[PDB]
Amino acid sequence: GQPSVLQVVNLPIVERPVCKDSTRIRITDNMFCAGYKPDEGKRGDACEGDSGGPFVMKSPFNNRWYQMGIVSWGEGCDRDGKYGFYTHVFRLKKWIQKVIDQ
Amino acid sequence: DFEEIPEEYL
Amino acid sequence: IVEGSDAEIGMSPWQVMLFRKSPQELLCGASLISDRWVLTAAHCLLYPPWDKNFTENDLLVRIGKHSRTRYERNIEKISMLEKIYIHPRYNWRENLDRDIALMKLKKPVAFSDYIHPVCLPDRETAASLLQAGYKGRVTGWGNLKET
Amino acid sequence: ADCGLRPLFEKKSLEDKTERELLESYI
Ligand SMILES: N=C(N)N1CC=C(CCNC(=O)[C@@H]2C[C@@H]3CC[C@@H](O)C[C@@H]3N2C(=O)[C@@H](Cc2ccccc2)NC(=O)[C@H](O)Cc2ccccc2)C1
Ligand SMILES: *[C@@H]1O[C@H](CO)[C@@H](O)[C@H](O)[C@H]1NC(C)=O
Ligand code: NA
Ligand code: NA
Repeated sequence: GQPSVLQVVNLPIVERPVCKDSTRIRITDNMFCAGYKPDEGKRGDACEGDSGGPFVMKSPFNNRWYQMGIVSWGEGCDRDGKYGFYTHVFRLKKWIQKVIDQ
Repeated sequence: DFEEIPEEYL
Repeated sequence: IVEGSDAEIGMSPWQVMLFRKSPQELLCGASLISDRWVLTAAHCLLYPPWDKNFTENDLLVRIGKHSRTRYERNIEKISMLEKIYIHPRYNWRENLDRDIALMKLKKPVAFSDYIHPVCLPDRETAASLLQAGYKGRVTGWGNLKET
Repeated sequence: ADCGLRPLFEKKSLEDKTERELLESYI
């Protein structure tokens, strides 16, 4: 039930129309969803306890890791037809910079 | 089941 | 993480564990973005419907970890929080809109092979990488299964 | 200014076991 060490999983970003149609919760531009669709075969998803963690991507241009999202919510965990929703970090970057600049 | 952490960390 | 795999050592040096003091338990994951700032989800710190309203003194952040439960002596670093900042418009009433929060560490954390900050994207970075089909990576010490 | 570069990987020019999967998706 609980892992002994840090877990990792790579997941594809999903089209907005699909994210929206997978849930009853109102999606906003400050969110994005990721995960494999039922017919893709592969699985994987964040879950309870992962909350707050990072969704990162490695740039093929400068080879640095960037945090694009924060594990936020989801209906169940790794259910077919459902996806993981993440806070859109860039969309909220002005606030981030405002706080740090203090 | 978390191992105790040093007392210095409150 | 469900249907994932064991992370490699030093694979995610920006991964942070939000640790609850008492009872000593994992609270949430988080990320290191500088020597004194940690990013996490707002609902990890504040969620009135459940009467959750953590204050700086209720928790600690453990950085440089790999093992979930053990105290990784000579590897992990434990910091105390100076201040918590929750997005003023975080919508806990409805859909967790703007689910984001920052935590300033009391003292800067020393970087190492296991402790290093992640970058935050700029417009062009977000625009070019945040596209359907493109894959990102998620990490954490959460449930391996839904139930 | 060294954000995103892992001491045990990029800094040493070593790749982790699945980062290539991410690169491959960025078509
Ligand atoms: N990436 C994934 N999958 N995840 C999941 C968890 C995370 C990270 C953890 N984050 C969460 O758990 C957040 C916190 C939020 C407030 C406290 C509590 O009410 C649970 C609510 N969450 C959900 O995801 C809701 C959906 C929701 C979204 C927005 C506003 C209100 C509700 N899901 C469920 O309640 C059950 O999963 C439903 C359920 C499913 C199956 C069985 C019983 C009940 C990311
Ligand atoms: C959370 O608790 C703090 C400290 O007691 C208080 O100032 C703040 O108003 C509370 N917020 C909510 C939503 O309860
Ligand atoms: Na819908
Ligand atoms: Na799914």
